[PDB]
Amino acid sequence: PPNAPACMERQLEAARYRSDGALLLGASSLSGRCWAGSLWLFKDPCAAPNEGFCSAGVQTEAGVADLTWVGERGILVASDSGAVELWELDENETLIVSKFCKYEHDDIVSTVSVLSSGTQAVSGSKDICIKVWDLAQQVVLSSYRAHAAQVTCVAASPHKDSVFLSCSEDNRILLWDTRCPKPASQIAPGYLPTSLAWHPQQSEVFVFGDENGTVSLVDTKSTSCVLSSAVHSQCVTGLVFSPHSVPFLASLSEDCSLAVLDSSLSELFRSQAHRDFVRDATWSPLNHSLLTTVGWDHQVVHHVVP
Amino acid sequence: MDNLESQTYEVFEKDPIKYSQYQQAIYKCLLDRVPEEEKDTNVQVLMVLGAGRGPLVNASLRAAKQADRRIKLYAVEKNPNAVVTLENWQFEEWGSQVTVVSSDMREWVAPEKADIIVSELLGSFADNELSPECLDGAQHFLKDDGVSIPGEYTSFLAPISSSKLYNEVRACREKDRDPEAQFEMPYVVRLHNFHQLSAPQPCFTFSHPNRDPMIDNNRYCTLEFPVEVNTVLHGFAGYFETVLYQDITLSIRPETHSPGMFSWFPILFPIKQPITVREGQTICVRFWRCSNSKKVWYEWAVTAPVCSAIHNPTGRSYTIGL
Amino acid sequence: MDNLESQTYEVFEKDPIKYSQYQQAIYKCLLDRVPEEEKDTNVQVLMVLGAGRGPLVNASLRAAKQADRRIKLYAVEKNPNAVVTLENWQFEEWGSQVTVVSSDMREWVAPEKADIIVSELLGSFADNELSPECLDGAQHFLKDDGVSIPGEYTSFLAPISSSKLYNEVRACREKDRDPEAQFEMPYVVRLHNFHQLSAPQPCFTFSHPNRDPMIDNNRYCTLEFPVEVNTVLHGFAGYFETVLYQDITLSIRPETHSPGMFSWFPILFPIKQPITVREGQTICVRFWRCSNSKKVWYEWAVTAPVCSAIHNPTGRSYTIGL
Amino acid sequence: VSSGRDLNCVPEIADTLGAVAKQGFDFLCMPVFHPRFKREFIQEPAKNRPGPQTRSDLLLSGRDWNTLIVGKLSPWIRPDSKVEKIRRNSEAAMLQELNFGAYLGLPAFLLPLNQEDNTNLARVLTNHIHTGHHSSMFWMRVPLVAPEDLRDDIIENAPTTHTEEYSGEEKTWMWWHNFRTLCDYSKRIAVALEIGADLPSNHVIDRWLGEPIKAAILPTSIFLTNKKGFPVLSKMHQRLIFRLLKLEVQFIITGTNHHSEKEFCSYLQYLEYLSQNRPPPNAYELFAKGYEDYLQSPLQPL
Ligand SMILES: Nc1ncnc2c1ncn2[C@@H]1O[C@H](C[C@@H](N)CC[C@H](N)C(=O)O)[C@@H](O)[C@H]1O
Ligand SMILES: Nc1ncnc2c1ncn2[C@@H]1O[C@H](C[C@@H](N)CC[C@H](N)C(=O)O)[C@@H](O)[C@H]1O
Ligand SMILES: O=C(NC[C@@H](O)[C@@H]1Cc2ccccc2CN1)c1ccnc(NC2CCC2)c1
Ligand SMILES: O=C(NC[C@@H](O)[C@@H]1Cc2ccccc2CN1)c1ccnc(NC2CCC2)c1
Repeated sequence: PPNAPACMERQLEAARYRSDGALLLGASSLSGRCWAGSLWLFKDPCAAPNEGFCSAGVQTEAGVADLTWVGERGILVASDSGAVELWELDENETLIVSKFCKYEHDDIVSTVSVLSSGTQAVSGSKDICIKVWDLAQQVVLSSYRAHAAQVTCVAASPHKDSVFLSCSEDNRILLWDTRCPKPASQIAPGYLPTSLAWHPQQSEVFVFGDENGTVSLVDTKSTSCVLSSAVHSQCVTGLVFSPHSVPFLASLSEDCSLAVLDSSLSELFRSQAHRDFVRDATWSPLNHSLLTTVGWDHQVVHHVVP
Repeated sequence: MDNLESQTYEVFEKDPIKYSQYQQAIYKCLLDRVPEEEKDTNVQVLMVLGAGRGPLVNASLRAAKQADRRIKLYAVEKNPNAVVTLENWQFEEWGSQVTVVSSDMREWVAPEKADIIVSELLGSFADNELSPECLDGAQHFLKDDGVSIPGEYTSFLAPISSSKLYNEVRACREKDRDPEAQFEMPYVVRLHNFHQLSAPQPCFTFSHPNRDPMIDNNRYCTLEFPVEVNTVLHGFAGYFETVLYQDITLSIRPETHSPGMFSWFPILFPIKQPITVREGQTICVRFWRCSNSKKVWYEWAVTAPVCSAIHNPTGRSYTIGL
Repeated sequence: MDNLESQTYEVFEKDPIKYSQYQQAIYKCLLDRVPEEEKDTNVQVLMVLGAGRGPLVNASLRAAKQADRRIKLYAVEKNPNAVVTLENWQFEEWGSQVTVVSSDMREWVAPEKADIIVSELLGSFADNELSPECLDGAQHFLKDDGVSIPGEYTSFLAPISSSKLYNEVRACREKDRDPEAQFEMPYVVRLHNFHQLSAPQPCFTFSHPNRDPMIDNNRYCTLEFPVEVNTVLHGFAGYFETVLYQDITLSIRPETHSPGMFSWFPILFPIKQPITVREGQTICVRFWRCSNSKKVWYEWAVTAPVCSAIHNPTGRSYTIGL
Repeated sequence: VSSGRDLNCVPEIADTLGAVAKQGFDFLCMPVFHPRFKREFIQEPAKNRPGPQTRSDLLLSGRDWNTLIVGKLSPWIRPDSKVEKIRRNSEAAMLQELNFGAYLGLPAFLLPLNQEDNTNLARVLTNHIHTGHHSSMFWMRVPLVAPEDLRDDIIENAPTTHTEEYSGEEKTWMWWHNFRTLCDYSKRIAVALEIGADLPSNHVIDRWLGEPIKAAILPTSIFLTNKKGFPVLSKMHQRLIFRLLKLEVQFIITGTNHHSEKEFCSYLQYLEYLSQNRPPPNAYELFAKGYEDYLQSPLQPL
């Protein structure tokens, strides 16, 4: 395709399925001469990561630390440059054009999450700040310095536009509600929280992974993590719930494995297909049994979960 | 024990003859190893043992193009910082032809045997950078008929007079160590204000590969230097000669010095006390190359016209870590 | 790196409990390994790794007679001078039952696997005589179900006050070395005029055999010592406990000290500058066990109530040669 | 004014250096390895990650590495982590980055003091200082006010302390003092003092007097805006700049442009404006110049 680069960078950072079934890929060059990034669209997920078989592709100024779909054509990127950037898929869906590139963070933007309405987004950074964006106005609505160390993860609630979670190296898990004068609420200190995921049906339930490879289930109202499991031998990088009525939970780690857990956090599936850090997992909206993972080993693996 | 800096590799890469001599040696070896009828079917496995930032890798490739022969290259390097340069060059320029290996040649488990092992592990006194020990741990992955470039090297010694250098060594006294340790260690120095008192004589020789049942890198040499002048002995200048392949050689001996070659300066083995030498007297020096599993060192003593103390016993002042 | 003198082996052979404890451990292990029905058909292969002049060899033989079980003995010893005593005793007393081996346990190619490996390579601080490294190089010739006596050992530390010992260490300043090197090294000392400021706490633990895929003998420990007295910190006393087999143990911890056992005196890790400690304050100490392929050492620092300098960084003042 | 630019994103090293030099900066503080490129040293398969591990030394001349580049330790390196695996990988990675900086001959290398316990970080740095032959400076990035003490009061169930804490407010000086005590006053270890939007009380500032401050870190976010839209500093910030100018510190500008209508070199132009408008040297200072903290043995008068 035109404007698309001939080569894809080795370090695959993100993989996101669209409702129709198209695959969004985020990649960075974390070594060699150039430290840039790239965004890719694959209408055929089996073709990934082959550049000559993509629907669309574009080069970003810097690496892609994180990304998210903004509807069906929008792509919101957390950049190494300190910019939050919105990219838009064109009418024919063969080009990826930049809508905005706003440099509001003073260090790497590590995490981005679109709020329930789809009109606003939350970004977290190594600069310790959390910002709330208005996507149409292309501006920052609010800037929050609640944490005392780098923001590791920001996760917008599935159904409440004013509610989100954040975790940081300051060992805090914050529950946010922007309708309060003091918007954050801290929900004994232990291992650092590294990943967050809201339960898709239980509006007050969420899961968190830690640097020690443990996954824990929390109820915001009760404020107690009575359910936990030692899933990984290393840092829990990501947590992704399946699209099922009774969802399964995918947990990805720096130990290079993927694990699929049930409601009681018991293991149903374990995959060691990756030979480097597993960076993202996306469940297929077309086939709910299919789970796609990306890694720093440039592998796009398609898993059949029983 | 230490890793070389980027700028150290940079200056030595500017040597006007070292690399063209290495290229010429590899070129001659390829023609002698594979005939014209086999030029498109026989792929020679070349291993650059201590590749640095890659100049011997380029010399090997240029030699294979010159010989019109096929080669498969391995670039082994223990310095991980130099490995960064090697892996960036392999991705951008060399490709699949060159396999970069980040390892010590003594610990690397090679996936196949080599036809040719190319290395430049030589010191000013030939074996003082532990080329014998490194190549001994690497010869197991060399074919039974395999060639080592260099094939042999010989160190040379010459007695010298220099009151200037004697004073420079004397000024090297440091706190928190033996007050005479500075006289019991060699120095790399571009000798300038001195008097060579007798023609250099060969000291120690090593050959590669070493197919002897009992390999022993320890050495003991007695040298007798005729002196036809009244003078004062202050130390010994050390030089070397190496046979890269057949007639392709390198030398830092003043009489046979390779032109423009600055990659090695001479070595100086001092003596604690200056020794008076009269016309017609003979300077007798004894040198020992010693070792254990952890280190290598030299011991030396003057036995004529007068005895000196044994210098550096047990490597108390100077050792080269293995 | 050094070999023990004849009289050093002689005095320690007079220990009234060390050997009877070792005998009791071997006795219990033999009964648990071979049942009554197999007492005349099953021959257990016992290896004394670091046999010295042979007291653990006699302890093993006495234990086999006590258990009414059959044993085949190997007495491995790296000290060739101690090997003279072993080979003279084997010819005159033991016979074919005991095979004497003059070798390092890390380099010996055993002709068969052992059921039981018996050793006493412990230092005052348990692992400071490199028992972990020696037994790691010896566990390959131990059966998959094989037992190591001792099975585990733990070092203990306690903060101490002693202006007398501080002065003794201070007086150890030597010429031709760093003027404060004496404070960056441990000393074996029968501590007498001192004040233990807090109860000993466990520091480092090692288990044998070590069946982990990645064996790592390096360690890092943070200890917090409650102090209920006004005082001055001068160093740390080091002790150890060992599990020979199950409930058969040895200890030099003052609270659980094995009676009459003089085979180990405590160790003292000094600090360069005395530290004032007030009633109710906590002494925080950090200890590191460090290593490379050539040596092992400790690094230590006080972080509360005040920080000290890191002691012995890179083993600049003290190392235990491998 | 000797000034530097701090950057945590460097897509192309030659383009970036050229861009910062054009802005008027004398040096660039940058990562030597990609800041997000976490590396495994012990467990397979991540340990066997194919190289290169970073970009080549060939991308710049020897002169450029020696004079224009200040290295930065990667943010994921945590030698004092509560997790054993993180402590071990971080030690191996810290030694790797420090030795790569020594390999390039960097004039200085930035390491952070962002928490109270930096014992293992001090131990690893001390080990590096006493290994091999190199003479690079270590700049410890330490803030006047700890991020935990300057956080917005927006956590409903965790309010910020309103009562004064005299010694508690000087806690970052203790982080520095403890680290340099462990490292046994190495002449190679200095301070890179990070200034924030709200200056602490005078006693907190004065704790830094007599300390080896080599650099002062000025985030773009601490700059106020004037009627013309140019970045400026409050009177209290200017007072601290004049104090640091007497110490001849190197000023480092960190963060993105917060005055987007104006060019980036405007933050630097304000610093040189302050430097040009400082009090001129008096008669005493004209002769005493160059003798600052230089020890002289007193003469034997007789
Ligand atoms: N035992 C060893 N294993 C691997 N590399 C080694 C070993 N000993 C030395 N080297 C490397 O060998 C190189 C020796 C240099 N004199 C040669 C550099 C380069 N090949 C040249 O000709 O310029 C250095 O890069 C050393 O790090
Ligand atoms: N790596 C080694 N290989 C063989 N012997 C060793 C090794 N390390 C230490 N030894 C010997 O082990 C013995 C250790 C002594 N503490 C024990 C002596 C004797 N077994 C006893 O209990 O009295 C000494 O004789 C050492 O020489
Ligand atoms: O003998 C030398 N050093 C060791 C010698 O073994 C050296 C070490 C070395 C290291 C890396 C790459 C190649 C080489 C070449 N072999 C030496 C040291 C300093 N300067 C020299 N020459 C100057 C540079 C401008 C003229 C020579
Ligand atoms: O701790 C001691 N030395 C190390 C220790 O590891 C020691 C070393 C050793 C050496 C050979 C045989 C057995 C042993 C026993 N283990 C020690 C040193 C000097 N004297 C001691 N006790 C005296 C002798 C009269 C009371 C003890």
